[PDB]
Amino acid sequence: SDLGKKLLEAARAGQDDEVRILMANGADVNAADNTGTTPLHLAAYSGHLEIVEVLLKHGADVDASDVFGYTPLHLAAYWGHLEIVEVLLKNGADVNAMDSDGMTPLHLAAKWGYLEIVEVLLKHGADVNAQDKFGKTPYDLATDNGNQWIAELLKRAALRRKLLEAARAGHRDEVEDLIKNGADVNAADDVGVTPLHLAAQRGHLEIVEVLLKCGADVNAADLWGQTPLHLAATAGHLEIVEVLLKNGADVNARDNIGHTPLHLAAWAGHLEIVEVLLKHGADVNAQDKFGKTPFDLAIDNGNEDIAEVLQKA
Amino acid sequence: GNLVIWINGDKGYNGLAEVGKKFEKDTGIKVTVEHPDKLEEKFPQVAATGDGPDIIFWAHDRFGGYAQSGLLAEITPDKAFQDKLYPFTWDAVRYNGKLIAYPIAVEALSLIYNKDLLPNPPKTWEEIPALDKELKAKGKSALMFNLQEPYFTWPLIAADGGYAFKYENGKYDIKDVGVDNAGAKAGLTFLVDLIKNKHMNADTDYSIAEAAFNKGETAMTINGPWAWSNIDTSKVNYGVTVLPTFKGQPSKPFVGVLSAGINAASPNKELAKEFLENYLLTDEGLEAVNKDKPLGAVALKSYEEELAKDPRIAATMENAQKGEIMPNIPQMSAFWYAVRTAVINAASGRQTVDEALKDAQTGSGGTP
Amino acid sequence: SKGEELFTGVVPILVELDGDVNGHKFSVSGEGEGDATYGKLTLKFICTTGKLPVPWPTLVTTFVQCFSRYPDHMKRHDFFKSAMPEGYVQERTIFFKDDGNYKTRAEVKFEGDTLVNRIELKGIDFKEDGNILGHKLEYNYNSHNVYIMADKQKNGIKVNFKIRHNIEDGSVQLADHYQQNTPIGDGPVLLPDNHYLSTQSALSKDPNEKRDHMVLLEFVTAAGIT
Repeated sequence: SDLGKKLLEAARAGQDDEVRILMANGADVNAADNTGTTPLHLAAYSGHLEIVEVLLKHGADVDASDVFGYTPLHLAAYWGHLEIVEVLLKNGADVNAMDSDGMTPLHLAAKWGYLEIVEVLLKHGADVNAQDKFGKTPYDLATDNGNQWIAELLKRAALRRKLLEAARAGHRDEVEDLIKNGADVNAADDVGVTPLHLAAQRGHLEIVEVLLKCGADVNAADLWGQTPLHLAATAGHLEIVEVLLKNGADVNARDNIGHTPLHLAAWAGHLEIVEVLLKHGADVNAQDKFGKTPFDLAIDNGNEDIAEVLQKA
Repeated sequence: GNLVIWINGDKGYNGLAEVGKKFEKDTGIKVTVEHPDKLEEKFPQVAATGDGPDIIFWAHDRFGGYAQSGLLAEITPDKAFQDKLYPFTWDAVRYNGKLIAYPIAVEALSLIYNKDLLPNPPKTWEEIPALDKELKAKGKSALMFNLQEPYFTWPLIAADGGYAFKYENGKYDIKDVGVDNAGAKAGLTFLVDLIKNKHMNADTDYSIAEAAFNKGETAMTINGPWAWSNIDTSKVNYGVTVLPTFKGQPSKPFVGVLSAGINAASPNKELAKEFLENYLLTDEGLEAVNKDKPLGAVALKSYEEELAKDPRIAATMENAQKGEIMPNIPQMSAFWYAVRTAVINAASGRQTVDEALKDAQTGSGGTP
Repeated sequence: SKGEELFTGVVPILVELDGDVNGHKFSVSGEGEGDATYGKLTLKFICTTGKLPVPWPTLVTTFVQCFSRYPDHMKRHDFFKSAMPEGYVQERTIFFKDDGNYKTRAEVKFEGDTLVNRIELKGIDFKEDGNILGHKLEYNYNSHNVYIMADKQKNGIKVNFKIRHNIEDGSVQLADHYQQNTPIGDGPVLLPDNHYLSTQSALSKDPNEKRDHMVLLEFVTAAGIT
């Protein structure tokens, strides 16, 4: 239609004021021309930030695919418009959308080497393992196009995400394999979680053993001060508690609240762990940020068989 | 004793008459220089078994049809004269291993760029995407050329190994077609990317490409020697250089060689052979017709080197030597239709590249 | 008693809030996971609109009491988990001592496998020299008792508690939380006898985060019945 063409033209031109008048007129936000291009596509490739904000407020299909399969995120990531990428993803943009050739927005950013864009794409869960039509991952495009650093960074981001998913699931053979291929055992996600954190919490004994021998920091602290020993106490994995303690796990390590692994073991109700913790020198007198001993937590939860052993002091 | 010659109006017929009138002064045989419309489609029927012009001027792509019927006389120049012209020019007039005509001028697309916006043009096709953002920063595009017709896009597709019909010793293998090989795919894929990447627009045609570069809106374009008169009217400080290289290979644009064929039913053929050989194909002879209407790049070297002073002409010659001759066989008519639909669909996303090319390979009577 | 079988293990948590305080429009997004078996919340919050006009601690309450640990003998009094997956509405009117007051509505419900807490907020009558707009609150949190009671009229629960917001000078700002929850589902919910919840919270900062954010570890348990 005519009004359709007006909005597409106004988007390419970047006339912020002209769009608002066009939106008040009820102009279809998802109107597409012959090529399937929408006003949101053009504003992204053009680089107009203010228009994208308004178009999304009016319910523009952020995952609209043109005849080639490109989406607004393809162009914004391709043309290096970081502000556009950041806002597009915030509004639910498909971070792993693929065009007719199987190329994700990460493939494009790796070709041109926009580091700052690749980081935000990875942070939002970009499939670095995604394969294009030509059997090339974004890491492959980073190397052929000469961006070797982003290739390394892409390689790293692949292994950590693969490694953490290997520990969480509980595949021993795979964890051993990835470390052979340069997987960083001390790799931590946005959450500060390491493969050891998940191997302990999830209860996979053999995986915990492997990671530790590869230099896994047993006292690794996530953003809440938690340690694999804290997680092993809450979950109640006795063998894991002993293993961590034998490899130098700080038995009086404190999370942000001040809980030791002893507080937590008394919280969930895992007696056998309380004994091992004390056997390895757990300060029974230690209090949390609110002055609560592991004893006070035991009586509050109504598991006095714990308090009885803590009454021993 | 008469000489009737035909030549299109847009070509230099006034200067040709000066050479013809000078020929009348030495042989006493009249030389009529006439420019009638529809001279190409009317020749094969009027003169097959009737009176027709003794000499004809037109692109070689048509002599393939005339030679199929045998309406043009076989010409045989001595080795001394064959060496005056560029070697590759005879291949345009070569049919079934035989020579049909005298090549006069050569035309082939060349890279035309705006020196003001871009003093140093790109030498490789891979440089445009990066350059496009740098120019798009100032509101101007890098490259813009006709995409509807395959004749304008072909040099990039054929750069890496694409070919219409294999040319071997003056004969095309009609069964073998080369619009499906990796070279055409590798090339066209890059073309589609530029459109997919918003570097160009699928709807781009001849007019807006000319208007865009003529108005200074874009910094580069691809066109033949015919658009020069319109650019200099636009007063754009334009230049001409070799087409950029893709995959290390040079772009292969189709070459059109304006040739001069002799009618089979002519009462004076030996004396007519002398006119073309000794009077038209000389510095003074070609200069006369060149003053009327320019011929661009010429087949005769001694006058090309004099025209090589102009880099715009010498540039066209550089592409011609690297480009591919346009086949004169009639099967090209199906080649254009089949290839035109491929670029249009792949450019508009209506069909994938591989699907578009394979449909064109068969459409041109080829086997994948 | 279905609805509680959903909290048996770790459940991801998404939190989106869009609020207004004295015209200082703002929006914030938090993510994480929570384990109701231990009343444990492992969350991180990020302000998407840039800077927060109000201090992070003031919104801790507003930012999923269903994860609160319920002893096996109080499962009859777990109004939150009994309302799932349908969810429950949460309305608060927080009174800041000698300052303005927030007024919140939020729908804590399951959207897919994850739990979400969509929140609306409006704060009014806050002094520019006040402890809120002045960012005079410390970046820390105390332990409190959340007293739950039943409201036979609304088919839901009523909750009232005061919260101590530490001040840098050493004083304290109190925030009277007058809360009212009602179920969204038109089915059976177990309205509990009067009891309370015990909360422990600690606030931290991600060193590798440039945006205005808040990291929060929270432990909650229910008590008051044998």
